[PDB]
Amino acid sequence: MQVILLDKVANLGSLGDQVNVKAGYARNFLVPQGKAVPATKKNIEFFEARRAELEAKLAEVLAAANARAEKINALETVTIASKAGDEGKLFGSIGTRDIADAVTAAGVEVAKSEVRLPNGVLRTTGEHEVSFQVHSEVFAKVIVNVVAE
Amino acid sequence: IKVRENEPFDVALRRFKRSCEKAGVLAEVRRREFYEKPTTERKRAKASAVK
Amino acid sequence: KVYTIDEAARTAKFDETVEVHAKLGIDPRRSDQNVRGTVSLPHGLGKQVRVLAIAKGEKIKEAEEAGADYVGGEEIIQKILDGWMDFVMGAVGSKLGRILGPRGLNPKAGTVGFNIGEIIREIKAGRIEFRNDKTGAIHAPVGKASFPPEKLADNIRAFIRALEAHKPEGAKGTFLRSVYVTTTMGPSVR
Amino acid sequence: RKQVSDGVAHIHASFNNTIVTITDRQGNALGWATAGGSGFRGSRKSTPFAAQVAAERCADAVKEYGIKNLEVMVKGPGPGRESTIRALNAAGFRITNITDVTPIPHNGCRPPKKRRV
Amino acid sequence: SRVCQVTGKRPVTGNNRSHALNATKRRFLPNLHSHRFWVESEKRFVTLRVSAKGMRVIDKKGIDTVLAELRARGEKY
RNA sequence: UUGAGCCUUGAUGUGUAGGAUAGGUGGGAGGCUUUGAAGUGUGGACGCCAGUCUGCAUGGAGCCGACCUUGAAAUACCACCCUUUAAUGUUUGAUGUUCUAACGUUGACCCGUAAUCCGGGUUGCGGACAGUGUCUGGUGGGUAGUUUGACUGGGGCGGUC
RNA sequence: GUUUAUUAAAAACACAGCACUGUGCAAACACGAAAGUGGACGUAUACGGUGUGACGCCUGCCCGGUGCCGGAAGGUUAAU
Ligand SMILES: [Mg+2]
Ligand SMILES: [Mg+2]
Ligand SMILES: [Mg+2]
Ligand SMILES: [Mg+2]
Ligand SMILES: [Mg+2]
Ligand SMILES: [Mg+2]
Ligand SMILES: [Mg+2]
Repeated sequence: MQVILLDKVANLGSLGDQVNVKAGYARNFLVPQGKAVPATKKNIEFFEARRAELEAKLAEVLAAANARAEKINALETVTIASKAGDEGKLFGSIGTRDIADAVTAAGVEVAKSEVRLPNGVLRTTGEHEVSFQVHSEVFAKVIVNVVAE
Repeated sequence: IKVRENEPFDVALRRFKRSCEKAGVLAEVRRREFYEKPTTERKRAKASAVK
Repeated sequence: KVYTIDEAARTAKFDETVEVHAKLGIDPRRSDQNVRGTVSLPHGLGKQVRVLAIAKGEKIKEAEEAGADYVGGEEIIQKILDGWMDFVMGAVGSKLGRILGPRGLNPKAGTVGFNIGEIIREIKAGRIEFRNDKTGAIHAPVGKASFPPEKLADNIRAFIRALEAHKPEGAKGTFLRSVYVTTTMGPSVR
Repeated sequence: RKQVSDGVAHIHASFNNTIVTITDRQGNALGWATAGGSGFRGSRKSTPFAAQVAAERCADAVKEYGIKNLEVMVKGPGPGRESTIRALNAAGFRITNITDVTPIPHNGCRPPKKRRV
Repeated sequence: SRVCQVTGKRPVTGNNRSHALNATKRRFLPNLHSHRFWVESEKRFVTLRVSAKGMRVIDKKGIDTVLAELRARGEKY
């Protein structure tokens, strides 16, 4: 038969292709342990609706889990009111829920665990930098400036 | 029987084989069984080796 | 290629040594392997031949001017008949037999031109072009082709030297064209 | 194919014929030639000469694994028992150890009766 | 009784025709094979005594439909 | 993995006069090798042990042609190949190795159920075999239906149509 | 011992004994379109078939033919 697959399936499958398999394999193994299904045409278009949706649509929505950072370099500077000891060296210090909570709390809304201040993370005043995370490949840089007020 | 001869030579030197087996217990076990007739062979083989 | 690559002759002194050896079928039943009276080709080729005929003391004044050189005389039938290192090539047809001076005992001379009105008539061509290519053992074909003075220009021996497909016996499929020589070798299909 | 260089030359020398086999160490057999298989049949082969030419044929057949040196195990009585070994040495072989393995029962089977000739 | 539950296919009579055209009553049975079928719809194996033709129909139609046919002519499975 | 096709690639020829272990025609009077040769020295190797090829290499630099004979002339070189063979592949089987999930179970167990049937379940053993359907070659007095002539000094035998 | 109930009681059948041959068990083999069942609640010291016929002394030669067993490289050969 033809049959269209479900899971990845070894030396033939893919995850949602239209392979062609010996019926002995389809009945008796694949379809029963629902790893595939009869290509009843009714189905093959059940799959064409499933060829437009999740893919074409929700990847220009991860073009929004990405263009969040088109507003990461268009400000590129938050200040933290953290002072300085005996020579312009932070009396404070700012981490991730400091650089995600002092990022969210404006027009820059990020998820608190989306702010990589590799440690410096942090131990002095003035300008620093950080690695802001929204996508797996597209993060983005800013500039942070712990203001000694 | 065995000679694991060594360094600087090529000759056979196997004069050992005419010290035990070969046609010793070999021309022997080869053929007619014998039985009581060896007795007669080895009886004439002492009458000789007296003088 | 779809036909032949005659630029597939691309270090002798010329690439005339390039041979029309196309294949032909078994003897399954009764069939033979016959090359005509000098196979010409719709190419003139440019061969000023050397033709020796069994002609007379009559046509030694025109049977030598038509893509040839000399013409063996009638006293030189058995005059020049006392040599092994001393002794196309022709034989006029009909009631003219040549076993009394062309039979004994290992060369191939037979086809020429038959003419008792004209020893070189205005239109009597097809001779100064190509030769023969008869039976060898398992098949035939053996000849040559064009030159290092051709291209798809002497590839007219492909539609008129493979067009040379004749009657076959029964249980055969005789084709397999291949030329080239004195460098490399090959061809395509039929 | 393959190569070894260290081997053994087993010679089966009987009365009617003597056979010769060059095996590796693992008794895996690399090339043989026999007295009767080199010509000479009947008494012909029952000779030390036949055994010589057997050894030559044999080398030109196991020199295929470039056998530089080899033990030599000698079985049976009859000619070509030793003369065969001489041809191995000449042929061009490093001739290591020499054994005689001709099997001797501790008086076991009854041997054939006859030979009223 | 050698009958296929899918298609009705039961044995049928005809003749064996020799070379000399002698006829002899004979039968054609169908190609039966009782086969286990996983109905997903009922978390269960239903085994049918089917002809080979039987199965192919069950493929193209789907055991759910085919069984539905059985249940609709009081076929018990 | 292995038998048969099919396709490229590389092997080899001791009929007699003779420079010599000439396959058959055909191109064919120079290609070649420093893109590193002859001939020595072994390696795998075919085999009528007669001798050949070659990768490696020592090497280190010219050999040829009608040449006069031979029914047929060049290891001058190149082809489509036959003698028979040898190797990768492509194709088609077949034979073999595993798996389990079809199917077998006339092992064990659970429930229906106080049941040596049957159904379902679990497990163990097998397993794409076995078995069955359709088709097909062989076999098949086991069964079945029949044939096994007429003339004739009775029939039969012989003979005859 | 058995046998032709009703013209044959026997030298005929059987018989213990013997031999050959099949069968690893879901046995072969038998009744059965089949399920199922005999064989057997047995398991090769068993079960089937076949011939011979206590016992004593014995049982030779022939494998061309016909059966049967084994085999296979070739040749020939079906659906396909
Ligand atoms: Mg009858
Ligand atoms: Mg009558
Ligand atoms: Mg009585
Ligand atoms: Mg009575
Ligand atoms: Mg019995
Ligand atoms: Mg009797
Ligand atoms: Mg007898």
